[PDB]
Amino acid sequence: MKVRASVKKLCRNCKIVKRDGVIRVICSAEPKHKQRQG
Amino acid sequence: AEEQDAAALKQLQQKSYTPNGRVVVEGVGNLMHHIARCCQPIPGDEIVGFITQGRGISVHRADCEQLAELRSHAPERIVDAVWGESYSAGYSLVVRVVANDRSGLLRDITTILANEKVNVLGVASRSDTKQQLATIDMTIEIYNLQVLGRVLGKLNQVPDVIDARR
Amino acid sequence: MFTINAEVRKEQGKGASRRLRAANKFPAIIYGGKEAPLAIELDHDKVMNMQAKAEFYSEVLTIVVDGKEIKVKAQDVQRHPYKPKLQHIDFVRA
Amino acid sequence: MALNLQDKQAIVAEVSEVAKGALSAVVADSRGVTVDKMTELRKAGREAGVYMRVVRNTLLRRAVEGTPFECLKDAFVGPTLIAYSMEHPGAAARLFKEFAKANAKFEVKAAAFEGELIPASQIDRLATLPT
Amino acid sequence: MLQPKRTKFRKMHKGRNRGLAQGTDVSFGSFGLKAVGRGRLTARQIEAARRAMTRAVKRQGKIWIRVFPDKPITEKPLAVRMGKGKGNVEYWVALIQPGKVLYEMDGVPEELAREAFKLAAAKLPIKTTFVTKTVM
Amino acid sequence: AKKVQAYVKLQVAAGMANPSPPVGPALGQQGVNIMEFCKAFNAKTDSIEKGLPIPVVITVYADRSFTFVTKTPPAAVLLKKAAGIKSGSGKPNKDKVGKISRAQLQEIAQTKAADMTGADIEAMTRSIEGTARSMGLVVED
RNA sequence: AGCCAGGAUGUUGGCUUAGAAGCAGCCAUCAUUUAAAGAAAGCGUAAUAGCUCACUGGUCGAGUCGGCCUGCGCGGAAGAU
Ligand SMILES: [Mg+2]
Ligand SMILES: [Mg+2]
Ligand SMILES: [Mg+2]
Ligand SMILES: [Zn+2]
Ligand SMILES: [Zn+2]
Repeated sequence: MKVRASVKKLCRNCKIVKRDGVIRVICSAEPKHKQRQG
Repeated sequence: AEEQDAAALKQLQQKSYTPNGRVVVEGVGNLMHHIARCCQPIPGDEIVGFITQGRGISVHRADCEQLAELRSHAPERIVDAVWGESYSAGYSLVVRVVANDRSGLLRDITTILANEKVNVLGVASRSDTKQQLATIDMTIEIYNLQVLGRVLGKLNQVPDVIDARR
Repeated sequence: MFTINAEVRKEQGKGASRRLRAANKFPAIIYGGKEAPLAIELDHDKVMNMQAKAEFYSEVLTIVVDGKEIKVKAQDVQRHPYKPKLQHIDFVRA
Repeated sequence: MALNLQDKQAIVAEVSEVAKGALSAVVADSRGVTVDKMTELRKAGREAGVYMRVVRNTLLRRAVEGTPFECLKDAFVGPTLIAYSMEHPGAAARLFKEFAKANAKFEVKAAAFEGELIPASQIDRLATLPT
Repeated sequence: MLQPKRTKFRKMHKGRNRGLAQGTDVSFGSFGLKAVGRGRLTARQIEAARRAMTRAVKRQGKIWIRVFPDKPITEKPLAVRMGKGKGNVEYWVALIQPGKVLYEMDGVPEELAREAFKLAAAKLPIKTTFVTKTVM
Repeated sequence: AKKVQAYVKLQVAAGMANPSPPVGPALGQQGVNIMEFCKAFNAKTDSIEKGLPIPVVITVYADRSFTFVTKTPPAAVLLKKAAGIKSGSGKPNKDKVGKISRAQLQEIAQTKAADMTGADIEAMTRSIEGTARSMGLVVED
């Protein structure tokens, strides 16, 4: 889990999603890519 | 800093280094000649020799601008020819290498130039103020066109080098 | 080619202009030839849309105002400094 | 895909083709190949040239839209994957059974070779043709 | 770094940065990086931006740097009290109003240019928006 | 006719029997032996000409040997002895290296017509021309 | 948008390289059979191969796509009795 001010779709398989009012990149293709806003 | 040091060392080395079948003009070998610096033919796509008043003949490489001018002025001094038997040494390649100047690019370039079997006769060097573009002309000596090509390729391979030509 | 709908301004001045801008309009003016200058408002968005093309700038445009199809070329435009907007337009009659 | 005009043009072309012809057949490459594309197309080429379009575009409002103009019975073929093959030279040519043959010799399926229209026929392996 | 080669005066007053820019249009190039945000671009920042954008483009197509850091900003050293005259010029700045086109760019695709200007924008301390060479 | 089992076009000049440096591991990657590409390979090669690369289908079945049918050599190697110059691309538009006429190209085309997947010969000819252009030879129409 | 197929031929375009076969890169970047298929967008190989994509036809039956405009909001946002 990266936790950034800036979360971004790092590939096409990266998907932005808001959970508990928290922007999160979640990616099936690469688990490095998964992020959080914090 | 290390890179800079390396570059300096390379330069020093170059300096230290610095410190007749060749061209058969028109079916008669052993003619007093020399390669012109306007464009320096090796195994080039044909050559032409301007019969000078002093210092014999100046070989120009065929389809040169200076040579064309000379022809226009007076055609009778010019003589078309073959590139002889290929002189054992076959010297004279100036290679202009344009590159983006970071802290340790020139050094890298120098390093790459070394190791390869090339006699570095001179290295002209400057950083252009139009951007931060390091530009360098290596007066080098080598035995074939293929070899030159290989060298060029190698130079290119160092990714900071933008373009490398004569 | 381009039919622009214009209305004559009852109030001219800085404040008036500002107000117009706020209400999604903007002041323009027509001039040229023997006729007097005619200061109008223009509905902004439409004008903006029109002026995305160079056709608009080149060609003669029809400003309709009080039932008069005035044939004018756009002469000079004041764009807003840091926003995709139009402060004001000048129109020369062709 | 391009708007209105191109499609219309295509339709017109199709209609024209239909007008200059008679016998036809169907094919559905649900799991075909571009190698198997170059059997039917190749055959067509051999026969004459480019004219014979496979025109795979069997929409309810595209190829079926042009059907009211010439030969109304083809509207029922519309649904599912289909490619209409119109024939020009020779009245009732050999191209009807060709498809069937292809299907037989490795092409998964061929729209159940139901055929098109000469006596308003249906799924029949008609060997009787001019030869 | 961009800096005046010679000057009348070494030290300049703070002044103020109220108003909008004059250099508002994309004069030279095709695309422009227009400062929406008011502020002051230091020379260094500008240089960085240039590097970003040139790099981005890969030296394909020409770039302009419309703003020039012509105003010397002074500072006092640490553990220095308030009197003792005005401090020395540490760096040079360009006062940017809203509207100032900062960089222009041509000889590239639009998208590429935009990308370049994103990078450039990151470098800069002021909010910047993409603009185009408008007819008239 | 089955789909992709292990068929690939990969060999140098047909005259060069048993190519170990160029192909080597590639031709004997699967259970097919190195001995198959010399005796059987040069059987069909002697019927036409040597010194030209010609492709062939290598559908490797489980039962030792494989079925094969040779096709046609490329215009690439053809445009050297027939064309003239043996070089090509690098600087095509900046300066013309070589050039061929249309008639010659056309002539070249119809000999390959067995392998080509074309309806009309004209089409084939134009394809050939295009290829030539790509290679770096401006056609003299 | 899901779902089902194809995504070929000249061709391993040439060249340049040690090799380069859409894919170290460099340069042309065409035509063909075409419903459509880039001398190839990404992965992938020592290079081939292989796997996705663009593009295509069905399948399905209503809107969908992405700017730029501003309104309010979210994160960015950790301290001491
Ligand atoms: Mg939780
Ligand atoms: Mg006031
Ligand atoms: Mg907040
Ligand atoms: Zn990802
Ligand atoms: Zn010369």
